[PDB]
Amino acid sequence: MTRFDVLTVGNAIVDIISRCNDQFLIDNQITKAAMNLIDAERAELLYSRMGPALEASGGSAGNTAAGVANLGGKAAYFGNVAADQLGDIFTHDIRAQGVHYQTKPKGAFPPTARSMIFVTEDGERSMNTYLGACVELGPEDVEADVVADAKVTYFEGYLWDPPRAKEAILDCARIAHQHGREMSMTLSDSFCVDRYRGEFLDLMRSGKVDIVFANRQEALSLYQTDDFEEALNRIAADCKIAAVTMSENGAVILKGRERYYVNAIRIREVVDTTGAGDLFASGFLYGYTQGRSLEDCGKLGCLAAGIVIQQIGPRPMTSLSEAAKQAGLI
Amino acid sequence: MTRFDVLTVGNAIVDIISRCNDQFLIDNQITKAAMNLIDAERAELLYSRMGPALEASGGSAGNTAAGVANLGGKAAYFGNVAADQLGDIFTHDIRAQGVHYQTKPKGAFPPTARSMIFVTEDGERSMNTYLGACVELGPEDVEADVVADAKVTYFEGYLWDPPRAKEAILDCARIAHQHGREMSMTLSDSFCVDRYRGEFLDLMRSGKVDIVFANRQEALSLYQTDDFEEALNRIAADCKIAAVTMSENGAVILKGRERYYVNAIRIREVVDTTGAGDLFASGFLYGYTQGRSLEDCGKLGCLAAGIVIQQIGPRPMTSLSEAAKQAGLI
Ligand SMILES: Nc1ncnc2c1ncn2[C@@H]1O[C@H](COP(=O)(O)OP(=O)(O)O)[C@@H](O)[C@H]1O
Ligand SMILES: Nc1ncnc2c1ncn2[C@@H]1O[C@H](COP(=O)(O)OP(=O)(O)O)[C@@H](O)[C@H]1O
Ligand SMILES: Nc1ncnc2c1ncn2[C@@H]1O[C@H](CO)[C@@H](O)[C@H]1O
Ligand SMILES: Nc1ncnc2c1ncn2[C@@H]1O[C@H](CO)[C@@H](O)[C@H]1O
Ligand SMILES: [K+]
Ligand SMILES: [K+]
Repeated sequence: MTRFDVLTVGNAIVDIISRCNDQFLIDNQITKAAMNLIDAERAELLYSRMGPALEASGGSAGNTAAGVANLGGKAAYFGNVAADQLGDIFTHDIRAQGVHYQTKPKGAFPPTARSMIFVTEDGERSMNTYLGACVELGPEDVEADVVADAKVTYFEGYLWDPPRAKEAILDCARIAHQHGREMSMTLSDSFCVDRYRGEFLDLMRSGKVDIVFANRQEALSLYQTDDFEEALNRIAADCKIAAVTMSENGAVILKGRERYYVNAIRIREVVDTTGAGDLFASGFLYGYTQGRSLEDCGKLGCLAAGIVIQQIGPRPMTSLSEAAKQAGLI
Repeated sequence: MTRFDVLTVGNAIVDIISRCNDQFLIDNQITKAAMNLIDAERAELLYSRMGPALEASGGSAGNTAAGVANLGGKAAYFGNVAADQLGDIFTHDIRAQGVHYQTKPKGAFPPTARSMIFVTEDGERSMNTYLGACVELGPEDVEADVVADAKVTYFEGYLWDPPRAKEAILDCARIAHQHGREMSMTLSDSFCVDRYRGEFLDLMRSGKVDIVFANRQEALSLYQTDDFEEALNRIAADCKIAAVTMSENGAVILKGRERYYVNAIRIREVVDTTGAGDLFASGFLYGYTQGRSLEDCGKLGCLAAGIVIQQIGPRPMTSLSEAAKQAGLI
């Protein structure tokens, strides 16, 4: 038996969420639909201009772990918070979902990471992230026994921003592969790919990463192309399995020369797209670690992702296992 | 001119919100639909049993102030938080709504109040409140110029729980009445009325309170009766104006022998009833301080309350002024 189906590793963040008008993004020089890194001074400034907000536990990988647990899989998470009230919220929410989470805070300062997420009327989300205690995640936070005992270890491209997180990921890759497990990553954000293009390709080509998740813009950015077909051909050459999401157009799963296209589910409306890709990865990785076909992994991903975009907050509040059962994915 | 339409005073609280099944309330001996006071130990215990949650600024009077500001009125608030992350969230949200909020935290311990609110499938809410820093609210927190310059000062019956808050309220009553203003209270919760029945009646009969808000159960509890008609007759005798809410059956406004019945909005589904009474008071007090008829005040209260019960969280995230305009309440 294995203790875990999916271990995820990422920046532990609490989301601060508010709807805004289109002009707010322009006035504040926020890049729409992207992850904008900010310092402490900028965080205070944007917060002072932000309307009344809702808080919810976030973090890309955190959301993915939570989603796997929600669907019925056994998940674990590595990510560093501070010993503060935001850190206590993060710790509560992930553990309450039944994700193994044991990363120890190193003190109260830097404080727990937070992201101010502005949701426009079209449902797009523009994130503004102060990394705080995330800068302290390092090799010391690798629970080797967990990596040793997880079918898949999945991490964020976003980990390349903080200084030492990459060292932890290399340790995970080694331990995972020594125990015959598989490694996975998400490209995270198109600008993040702009920052770490060469390093990400190296992870894939050296075999440190087996399964890669990308959205359309991330895939395009990885190869600096406007040709989506080229991006699909190249990503298939660079990793063993690629899952490329296409928003309302669903997803395509690639393995060697195999291609499996999956449709998006029907939705009421796009309330808030925050978490879409994260939950696609939840459903995909849940199906994968249950031995399901790649097409069925894509279907489970589309189901979970389509549910999360119909609610405020990045982690489904409803039962994904019940939704999977009703959709006959079971 | 007056600087303020409505000043409100209450327990400054951050809500921690989760849905639960019916059995959860029974297993944890939580009184359904009520405000359950808890100590720090019980707070830790219930949190450990609570599922993944969302946080939103709460506090009955805080919500009411926010509601007034959202409708287009000029609002102020007194309530005490701690110098901690929860306190910073509370301070941000109320000020971001355009409510004057200047009460100074006194330190980091006790920490900012929080309420674990469990929402059942019927939309009912069951609150479990650790008062924290709310116990420090006292006469030192009365900004006398604000009370002098507010058309109505409104406070919670809930303030009778912490030790010194009532002294601040009596100071407010004096100042308000010396400046020709009006005083208002909500009975807050049926058990709260059970605890402070004699004192609440004294506030009304001595003329410290001019305008009283009650729901059906609070009114019944006030006179320890099962006869709703008796309760209406008695509450009308005991205060100048009474606004009595009846959930799906709307409300009734009483003044002397005058009675004004107002219909509730037809609701597709009750998502979360948290905030209903608070936002009824927003709309009523907004209308009242705009010189509207008592019926129209009731209509505005019903419109705001109906909006807040159709969303998760106790402060409407949509424009109440726009809704009022569409409804021809303007
Ligand atoms: N408008 C939409 N309608 C239906 N499903 C959607 C929509 N947008 C996203 N999804 C679902 O979320 C998945 C990931 O969305 P995408 O926007 O590509 O991800 P990311 O969050 O990584 O940008 C899609 O494969 C799809 O299943
Ligand atoms: N099921 C419902 N349908 C429509 N309106 C409702 C419903 N429940 C509450 N309301 C609105 O909220 C107001 C106050 O609700 P009530 O349940 O009496 O308040 P409280 O929050 O004080 O218990 C009502 O007067 C009505 O306008
Ligand atoms: N730099 C970051 N690293 C990891 N996750 C992030 C970052 N910035 C924002 N997020 C998270 O991305 C999620 C949506 O994919 C949000 O829940 C938010 O917390
Ligand atoms: N003891 C209390 N005093 C004042 N407000 C409270 C109390 N307990 C819970 N609340 C608030 O009541 C609101 C709903 O009326 C919630 O937003 C919650 O914060
Ligand atoms: K969402
Ligand atoms: K609500």
